[PDB]
Amino acid sequence: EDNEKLRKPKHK
Amino acid sequence: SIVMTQTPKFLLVSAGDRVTITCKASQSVTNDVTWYQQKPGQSPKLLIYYASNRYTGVPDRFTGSGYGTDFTFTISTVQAEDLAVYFCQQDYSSPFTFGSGTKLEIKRTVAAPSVFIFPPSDEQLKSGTASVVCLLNNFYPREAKVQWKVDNALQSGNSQESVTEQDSKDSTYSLSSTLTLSKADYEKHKVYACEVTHQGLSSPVTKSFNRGE
Amino acid sequence: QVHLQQSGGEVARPGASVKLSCKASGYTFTGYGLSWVKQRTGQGLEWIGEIYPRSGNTYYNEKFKGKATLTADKSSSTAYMELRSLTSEDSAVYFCARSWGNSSFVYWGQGTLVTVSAASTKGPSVFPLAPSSKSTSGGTAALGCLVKDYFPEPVTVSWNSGALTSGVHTFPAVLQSSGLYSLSSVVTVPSSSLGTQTYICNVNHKPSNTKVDKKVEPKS
Ligand SMILES: *[C@@H]1O[C@H](CO[C@@H]2O[C@@H](C)[C@@H](O)[C@@H](O)[C@@H]2O)[C@@H](O[C@@H]2O[C@H](CO)[C@@H](O)[C@H](O)[C@H]2NC(C)=O)[C@H](O)[C@H]1NC(C)=O
Repeated sequence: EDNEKLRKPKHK
Repeated sequence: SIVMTQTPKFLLVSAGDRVTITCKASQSVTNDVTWYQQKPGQSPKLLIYYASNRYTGVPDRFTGSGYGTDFTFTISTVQAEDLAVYFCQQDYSSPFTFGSGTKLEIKRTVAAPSVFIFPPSDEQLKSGTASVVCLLNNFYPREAKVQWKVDNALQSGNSQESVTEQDSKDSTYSLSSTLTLSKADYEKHKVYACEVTHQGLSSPVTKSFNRGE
Repeated sequence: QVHLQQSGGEVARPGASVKLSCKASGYTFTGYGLSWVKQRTGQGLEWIGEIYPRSGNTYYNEKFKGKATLTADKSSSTAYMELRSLTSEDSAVYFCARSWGNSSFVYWGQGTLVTVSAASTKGPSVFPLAPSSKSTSGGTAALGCLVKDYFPEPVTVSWNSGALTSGVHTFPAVLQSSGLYSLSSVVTVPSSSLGTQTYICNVNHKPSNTKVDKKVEPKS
């Protein structure tokens, strides 16, 4: 896994 | 998007002085603010993250603080090597946005330039052009007057100057002035001289050579 | 041991495209999001977009949609950004920066300078600035290399393959009337050492794939 799930809230 | 307003735009301080940079966000960004140091030529270097945490290996003199919209960055005692542009950045939401940057410059005691002159190389003369370089090394402050004389006639219109960034060790500047002539023009004269005026010199200095000698 | 190695500076024609590369080493490429950042020299930094090499998923700054396309190649651990329909406003330095945790730009590449121009690339001529009795001061001598007539920027200069750094000054380029650039790199050394020490400037102009060494000796 990568850190996309961690950083997803920053893109909303 | 979120706007980061960074102030001041420049600082001129002496080694050992304290400096504080401020960054204000257009809306709350909690604590997710990063501070970067960008030295000339280099990529930005992360110093402070989550508003107040030093990155690994960052000296103790760098701190940050803030939560919400107002954030500050502090260098407790500025060192010569801290010459750089510093940036704040909000990492709270996309698009991730930076401040406009603060240029930290150092003031120091007056230093006279050491002056050197270089004739054109024999290799360059083969190509039909002659570049004469006058070098002013490690002086302060930046202001300096360089004048070219060829057979004691003041030159206009055939030279270009370039000054370095401030030195990370001794806070000085260096400057070149390059006189460019065709080979034929170069061969028609004998004495090539650059005359340097600077606050650290008691009187103007001239460095000269004789073509061929 | 994270390292991001970006491709060299390039000229590219207006209206054309250019593809920049960012080769990653020292970590698992698919582990972390990777962004690209634009800097105009002396001005601010702008986030372009982010890609996650595990999935290929991309997120763009709205302003760069239709300008920039981010891709990645797992097999070579390389990230790419292609800029299309180039204009004068696309001339800038472009960085790649790698994420960590939820933080966006923790590890940075060295940057790639893009110059948008229809002019052809031209490698530099390198000439010695020889030490002589006219380049001595307080027992020191100065010497250097003149790096003349290249396009586009940048040129880099090392001395003795990177072993000589103390006292070096490499000047910012000047723009000549011809539209080509010129700079010099200089160093101050002991005047006592001119007969026994060797001083070689190493000039690299990546936009033309030109690498030149020049030994600088005192004038006979
Ligand atoms: C981005 O992450 C930081 C840090 O998160 C913590 O540390 C990580 C290593 C991981 O272990 C996480 O699970 C941790 O929560 C967040 O900062 C923290 O936020 C919490 C509240 O959410 C707060 O109680 C902590 O004090 C904060 N820690 C610090 C050092 O400031 C931050 O909120 C995250 N950003 C976003 C937008 O979610």
